[PDB]
Amino acid sequence: SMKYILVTGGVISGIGKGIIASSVGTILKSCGLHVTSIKIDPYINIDNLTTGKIYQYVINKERKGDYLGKTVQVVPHITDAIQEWVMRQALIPGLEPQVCVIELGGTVGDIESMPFIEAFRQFQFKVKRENFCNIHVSLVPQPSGEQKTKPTQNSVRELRGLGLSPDLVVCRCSNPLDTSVKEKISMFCHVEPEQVICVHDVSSIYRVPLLLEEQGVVDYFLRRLDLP
Amino acid sequence: SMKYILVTGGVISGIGKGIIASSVGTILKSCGLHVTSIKIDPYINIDNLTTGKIYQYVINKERKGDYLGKTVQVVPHITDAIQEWVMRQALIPGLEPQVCVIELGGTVGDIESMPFIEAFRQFQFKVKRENFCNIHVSLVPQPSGEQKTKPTQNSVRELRGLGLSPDLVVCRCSNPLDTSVKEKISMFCHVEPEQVICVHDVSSIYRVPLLLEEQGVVDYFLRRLDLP
Amino acid sequence: QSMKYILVTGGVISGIGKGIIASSVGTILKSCGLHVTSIKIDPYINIDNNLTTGKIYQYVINKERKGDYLGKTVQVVPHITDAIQEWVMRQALIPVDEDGLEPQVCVIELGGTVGDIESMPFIEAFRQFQFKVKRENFCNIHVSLVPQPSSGEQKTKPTQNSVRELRGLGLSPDLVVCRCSNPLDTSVKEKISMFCHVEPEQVICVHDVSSIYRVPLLLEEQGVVDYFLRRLDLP
Amino acid sequence: QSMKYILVTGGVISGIGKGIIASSVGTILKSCGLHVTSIKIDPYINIDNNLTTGKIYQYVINKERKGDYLGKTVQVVPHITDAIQEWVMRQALIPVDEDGLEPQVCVIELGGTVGDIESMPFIEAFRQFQFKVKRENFCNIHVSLVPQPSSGEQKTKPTQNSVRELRGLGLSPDLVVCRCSNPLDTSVKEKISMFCHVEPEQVICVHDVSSIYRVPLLLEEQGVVDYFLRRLDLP
Repeated sequence: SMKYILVTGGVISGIGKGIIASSVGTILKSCGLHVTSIKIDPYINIDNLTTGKIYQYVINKERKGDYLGKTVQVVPHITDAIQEWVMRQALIPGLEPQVCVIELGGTVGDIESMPFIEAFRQFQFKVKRENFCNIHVSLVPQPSGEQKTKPTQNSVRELRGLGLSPDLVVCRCSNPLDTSVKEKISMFCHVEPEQVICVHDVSSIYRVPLLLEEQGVVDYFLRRLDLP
Repeated sequence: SMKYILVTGGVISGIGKGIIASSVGTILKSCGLHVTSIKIDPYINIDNLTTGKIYQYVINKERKGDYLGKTVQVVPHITDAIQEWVMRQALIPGLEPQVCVIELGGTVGDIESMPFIEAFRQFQFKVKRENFCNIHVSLVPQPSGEQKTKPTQNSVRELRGLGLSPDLVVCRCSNPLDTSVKEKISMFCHVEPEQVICVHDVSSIYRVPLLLEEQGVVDYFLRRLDLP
Repeated sequence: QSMKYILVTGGVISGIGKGIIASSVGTILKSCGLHVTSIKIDPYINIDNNLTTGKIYQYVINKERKGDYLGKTVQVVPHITDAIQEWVMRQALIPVDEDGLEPQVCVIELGGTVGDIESMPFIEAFRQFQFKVKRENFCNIHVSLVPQPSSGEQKTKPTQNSVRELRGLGLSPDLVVCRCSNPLDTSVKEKISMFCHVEPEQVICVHDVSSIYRVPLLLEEQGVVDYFLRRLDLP
Repeated sequence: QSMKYILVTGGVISGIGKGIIASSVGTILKSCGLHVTSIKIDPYINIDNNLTTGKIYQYVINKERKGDYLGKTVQVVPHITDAIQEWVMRQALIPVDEDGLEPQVCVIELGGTVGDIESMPFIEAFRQFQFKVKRENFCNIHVSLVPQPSSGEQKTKPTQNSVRELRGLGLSPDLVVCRCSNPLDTSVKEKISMFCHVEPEQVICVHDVSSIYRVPLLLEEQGVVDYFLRRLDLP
């Protein structure tokens, strides 16, 4: 049965969910794991899953009486759609994908992503625990000069309330995170210090995979998801 | 130019937004004011404004290139739709309606109502201040035995953050609110004590209008909205 | 075996019945012949075995005044929250028995309502405490209100909101205890189960009863004692 | 004429430049020949004209111990929050001048970051204070961060979230002051304007400057002095 990594973002946009999501795909592909991808775009466009897509799906489903005359809502009707859609895709490569990485676009706290964050809150409990993961990418600012953790505290705090607890907390730095600083992120985000990852400003994006690998993200995933 | 009363709900459903919304319509109609109604149903059905209705509107608008190839979102695209829709209806009776009462269905905090609460947050600033109102209906529980205010504090607190400050706070009691208790609701909800209204368990729904009238809701509205 | 902690917290309204629940958990565990101890925390400034805000602040205030924090800035977090955990640890250890062994379980009643300013230090205190003492030995009961208007259906919103809030503050209930007037339908408690993160078996109904003494009986009937044994690996 | 209050609060990150802004508002008003006074509040336990948490708690603790609350339960709210308002009132009144008239304006620097546990009593204190002293005489500046990643656009989310939070805690900024590295586009500040509830003219840019002494000049250039005269009806 499918293994899932969800990648959510906090604090701001342009934080690098794309790069971490691909990097995690690449590190995983390089263990003989057949990995696959879903990009969720919370925007209303019908053009990979979008809000308009899943809404129009449910909207005309109702319009032809699939819901039997009773009132259709975000929970469970939209949220089920999203969860079913995810599972259909996780299967598409003729050997099936073993792990699936879900890039959730937008930022946690956004109104557009509320349905999607709720869908996955429900989904972690549907699939087993050993089959679902949550990587939260957040900004650790630093004006020259100490590295500031509160934005990530609050972001992780928000996501916890919305029902997901991050399993790694990947932090966008400029200079690497000091031990003390990620030990502080640990204190407040519930993960252990090794599960706080700094992806600092590397001069090129091909490093991010190596930057992830060497902070033990390969090893963690195998243990966390149970993987050959 | 149109005057608007928005009626939102807090704490629980079945609180009586329907009854207060109609009562306010009735008290207002009985001053030679031509009053009109919008019922917003945050549910996905396309059958008075609903989520499915406003989404399908925007969805196929985009699908025929009205939005010029750029990404459509809840803010401003859905929220504009909602605001424009509201104004079109406020005009439909051949003398035009002077005041319009918007029943916002669901409960504040719900994911389904987030777009609608944001639409009106923006709308209060679009129309003038003397043309827009917000009535928040909340539960004041009481197990036999003191009347409990926190649910309303938190509900009003939530709505304030989401960008609307209530102008009256109508409280569903079983027994009338004690002066001290609505003086406490005043302390935390920013309104003055006279703007806290208790609509307690009356033996019939035709009293609610009289219950509202005698707590000065007629007089307040004239002053708050500037009305003949 | 190491100390086991049961934290009782309240949501939605005060006077929801924390104290009674706290006492009933104490009684029903004690009934198994466990050696149970009890700690009350009032989040008020008034200055045992009964912690209060003023008691804790004065403690940390005095320490700082006497140099104990080595001239560093002293703060609600970590310094007040450290004091709250230190105190709970110490009291929990004191005997309360026929003869002097450490208690096996300590039921903590936290006053106030989740979300209140006055209870924020305490929730945070215990958010950290659950990781210090391992989660195997920590356990949180959240008492909430399920209104039932005659305008027939049993409302779960307040519980949903209160447990979202508590979650975000960093504690996720192990048992959700609902005060309501009639007993909850299975579906209503499967809905709470869904939204909070507990199995339906861990949504406990405490409906209107003839006497407060029927409440420990209500709890036993809904399998709580067996829950705590399984959950905190008690004998 | 009656005392005028300017409250400076911080969001998103600490070290965002509250103190500098607070000082610059003091300087630029003083430059108009107003008699301005300054109050610092550190939300720490360490025990002027400089309020601290331990100072306030010890105050209320002592009072209760000596019976001043007539045997009633004493709480963060209203009792600590009463103390914070009482103190601000008293200090604000003390002269700071060539000769002894009451100050015309009092700039209050609140330490901490909106959302922190340690600052909750204070925000609440001032939520109530704005209605006691009328809103005509009360005025809140919120300093926030606007990150600018090279991955070109100036980010408003953190400000949006921080002002939602502050709003909900019961203060709505009159001026939003953005720390960022370059100056903000008009559109970026119209966006903040939209989300928070201020006109674009009241979104103030404080970008990277050669010296801290250029910051009062930055403020004057963006019309703040004229804002405060209009907003607090000062001469």
